[PDB]
Amino acid sequence: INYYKDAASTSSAGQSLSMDPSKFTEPVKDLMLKGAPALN
Amino acid sequence: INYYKDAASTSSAGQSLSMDPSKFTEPVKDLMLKGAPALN
Amino acid sequence: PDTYTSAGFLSCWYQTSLILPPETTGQVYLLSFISACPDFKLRLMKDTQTISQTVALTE
Amino acid sequence: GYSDRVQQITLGNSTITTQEAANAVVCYAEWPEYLPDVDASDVNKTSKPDTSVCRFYTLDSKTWTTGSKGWCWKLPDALKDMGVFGQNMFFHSLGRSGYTVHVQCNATKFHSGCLLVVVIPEHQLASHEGGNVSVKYTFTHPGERGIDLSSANEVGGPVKDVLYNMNGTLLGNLLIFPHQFINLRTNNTATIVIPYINSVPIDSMTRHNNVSLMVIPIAPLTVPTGATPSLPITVTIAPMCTEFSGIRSKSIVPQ
Amino acid sequence: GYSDRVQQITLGNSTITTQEAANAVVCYAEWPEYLPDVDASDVNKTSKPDTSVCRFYTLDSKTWTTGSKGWCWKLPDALKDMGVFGQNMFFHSLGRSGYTVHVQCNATKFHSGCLLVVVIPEHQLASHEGGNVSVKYTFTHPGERGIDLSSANEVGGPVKDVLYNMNGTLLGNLLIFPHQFINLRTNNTATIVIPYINSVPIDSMTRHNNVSLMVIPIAPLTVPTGATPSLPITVTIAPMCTEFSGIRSKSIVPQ
Amino acid sequence: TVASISSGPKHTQKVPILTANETGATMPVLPSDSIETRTTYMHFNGSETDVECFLGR
Amino acid sequence: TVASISSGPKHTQKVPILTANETGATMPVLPSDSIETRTTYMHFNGSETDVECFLGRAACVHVTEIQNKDATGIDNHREAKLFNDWKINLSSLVQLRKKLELFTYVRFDSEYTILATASQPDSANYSSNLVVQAMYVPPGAPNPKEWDDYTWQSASNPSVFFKVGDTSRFSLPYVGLASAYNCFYDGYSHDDAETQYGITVLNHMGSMAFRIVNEHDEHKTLVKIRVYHRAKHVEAWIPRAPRALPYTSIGRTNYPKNTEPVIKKRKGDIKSY
Amino acid sequence: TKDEVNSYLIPLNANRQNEQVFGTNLFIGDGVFKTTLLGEIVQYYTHWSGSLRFSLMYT
Repeated sequence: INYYKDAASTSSAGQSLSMDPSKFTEPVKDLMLKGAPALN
Repeated sequence: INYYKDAASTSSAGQSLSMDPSKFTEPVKDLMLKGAPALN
Repeated sequence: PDTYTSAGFLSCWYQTSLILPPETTGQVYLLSFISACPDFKLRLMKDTQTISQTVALTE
Repeated sequence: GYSDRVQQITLGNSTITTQEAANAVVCYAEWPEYLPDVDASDVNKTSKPDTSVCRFYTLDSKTWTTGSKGWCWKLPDALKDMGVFGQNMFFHSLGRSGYTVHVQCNATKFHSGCLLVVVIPEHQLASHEGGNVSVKYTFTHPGERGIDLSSANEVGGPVKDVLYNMNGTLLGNLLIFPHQFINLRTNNTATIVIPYINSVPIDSMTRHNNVSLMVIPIAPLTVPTGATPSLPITVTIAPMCTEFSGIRSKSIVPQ
Repeated sequence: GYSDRVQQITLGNSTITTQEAANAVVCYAEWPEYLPDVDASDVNKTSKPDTSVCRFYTLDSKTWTTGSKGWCWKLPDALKDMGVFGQNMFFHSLGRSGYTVHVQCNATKFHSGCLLVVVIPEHQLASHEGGNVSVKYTFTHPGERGIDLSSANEVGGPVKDVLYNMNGTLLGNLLIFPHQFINLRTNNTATIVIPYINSVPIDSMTRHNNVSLMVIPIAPLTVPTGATPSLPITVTIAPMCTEFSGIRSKSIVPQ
Repeated sequence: TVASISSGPKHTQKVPILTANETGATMPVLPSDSIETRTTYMHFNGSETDVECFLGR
Repeated sequence: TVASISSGPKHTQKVPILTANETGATMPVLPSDSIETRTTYMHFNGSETDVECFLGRAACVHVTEIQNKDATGIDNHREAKLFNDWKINLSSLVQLRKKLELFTYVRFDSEYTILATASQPDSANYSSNLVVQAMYVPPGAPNPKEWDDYTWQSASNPSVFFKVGDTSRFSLPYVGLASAYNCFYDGYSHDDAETQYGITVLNHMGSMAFRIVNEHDEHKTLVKIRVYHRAKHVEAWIPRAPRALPYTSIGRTNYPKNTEPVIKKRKGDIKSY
Repeated sequence: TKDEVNSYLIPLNANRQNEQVFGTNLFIGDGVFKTTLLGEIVQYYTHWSGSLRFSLMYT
């Protein structure tokens, strides 16, 4: 129950439960498959 | 939920969301169209 | 007024020039107005530097 | 309540309003357009800066006095230094453009005078020396200053005789070129839209000017009694549909 | 027969071929794109010079020697003088751009050495003075020359200590930023595609640099016996999807 | 809501920027009447300028 | 969810453990690519590492102090700590600062808690009960000059009145001018040759002025204000390397000279355990 | 030097060419703008965004 009118006044947000490290761990242009050779 | 009986005791009103500047910006008797000459 | 946030300048120049008819003389004047387009947004209310006081007024 | 008389031209980030126009001329009844593929030759994709080059540049003002003979500007030369239009110009091998020309001159209902505003495609000038003396480069590339037909002959420059259009033809027949008059009693501006006119699809902007704009007093300026005897004339010009192609190092031109 | 190894990037009127690549990084897995309306604020139509600005400019070359500490360039600064990209830059109030960065360094199968090539969004430098000394403008706008981390502290300049990234963080953790290594034994180039990253939709190109490109030797250069002890490193960079807006008079910037 | 619509070159007989202020009106002129604009949205309602809000603290 | 699958002997032409780090990727290698594993489940979600959780607890961001005393003959209230302002920041006390600067741009609503306690360091008959006033002064508002100026009327500026010993709590929406607050800014406010580098309005969060509403008693009372800040509705972009050296200034990245080695030297060889 | 009806009048000179009529920066919360209704309201808020309409009436 929100007792207040504005959105800033609500409690903390709830877990992204998004999670996708590939923008950080695999930003390569041509896709690399694990097990296939790195450099062909 | 109002806890009180009288109307003065309720919280602030809620946004007019009315908004019509023409009583102030265009109080002319004969309607002016933008693009048409001001004085004919 | 703030720098990072500054908006520009407005200037006005003769394009050709003012020409008065005969029998006429001196300076002519322009009146200038300002108003906001329907575009406009204002937010985060605060107190105006345009008014202050040193003792409470009375009747 | 639309009159032929009031007009607004907005091009890019710049707008012109005239409250005393006399219609507008569109050369040869054609409006500027980009270069179609069917007409293309150079294989390079072209660059179309759009609103950064297609806006109105106002050249420095001239002063019409009772002794004026007329002035002449060449395009694209006159704009060789205006903002990004000019940079693009020196930096690409080829470019192409149409223009809107707006010539301004206001007075009062007691003045008289009438200017001819004309656009001449391929205005090849004559040497005042005669024979086969050439007209050096610098002389036909006056820049925003244009050529002042009442200035003196110079060496390597063109002839500046008005009854001959700077080329062996009579002033009276300039009316076969797209043109408009500014008659103080009627008019206060002249506007001409110039489509790109050439025998090749795109050309060099520095070795060849494709139109000369000419403003010539024909009925002498006559001011009311004890008025100052002169009026300024201002020329504002806007490239339209400009395209540049063959980018590289940046041309270096004489003088 | 496609290898991760050979590549061709054609952008505008310029092409790069590498026969010894190690894939390419696209920052944060996003490719440069223009500014969508839903994200727009300034009402001005923008200018997209396209192929005249989106081509490859090769900055002047550096020389990796056994004593090198590393070099740092800022964007769009490094390109402030390249062709029409630069003109557009000084002439509009706002501009926006992504880039393709290609760093080149070839050697032989007897050399060893490994460079880190990294792009740092918003790299705010530190003053070597400590306290709250600022880093003057000129110092953070080296232009195509970039900053040479093995040059001496200067006054009003940034600190040039490599184990600290010029900001109080350790060299070892720069790997959290989009980056690629050039290991003479593997690699001979590094290529990173940079999407536009900012907290505003478009910004000023002169008062704020939005990425520093940094090339840092990490495993020292080791040449074969009686080889010359150095290799040149070349950086070629191409603006991509560039847009300029708010054209006018042409900024004047310190120094 | 659009804050600005897209608008391009103009060469008309219809001039929205010339008016007669003597009439007492403020004609509703916009950026797109005199420069070339691109679409942009308002993203804003004018909530905090409501008179209830202005006098309500 | 499985944390590890079962995997047995391998004799392949397909080697997942050989890679080329020069590419910039961190290949997702697992225990089961190189040893024989058994199934096990995760039993865990990663709840407490969510950025909302990481930045979502109150941190002390500021300690100031004001006193209640006779202002008679004080020529400079501000200077007597008769009242005091604070331009809001999150980079003056380092604990929360290092946490935020793990990101480049951050966007969140703030919840402030303000604790005020009183001290009476010299002989008093009693402890008085003071009410503090905290005014939020946005840039452009008149700033208080005396501890009882017209400014304190605060007719348009949000202000909270609470008692010393108590706590005040309110929450302010994300007041940034851009889409996010810049944790870093490699720019200037304009192309000036001497303008300040790095410090920007892009970060500006307002400012706050404190005073005691009470007139003076016979003794003097020291009131010390502690402001706590909790981020709610957090959004963070572009991770960066953590801060290694100590901080010297609000808003610049500068570290102190002749600082000490931050990497611990081995007591022994590279070979040492 | 003292408020007068005359500071609303921008003068124009006959026969000048090329020259400049007036100049101002656009800090709507200060300077010329500050006492206008627009200026006066803007001052009740901290942030503004939007287009402005500046008109000149000739007399």
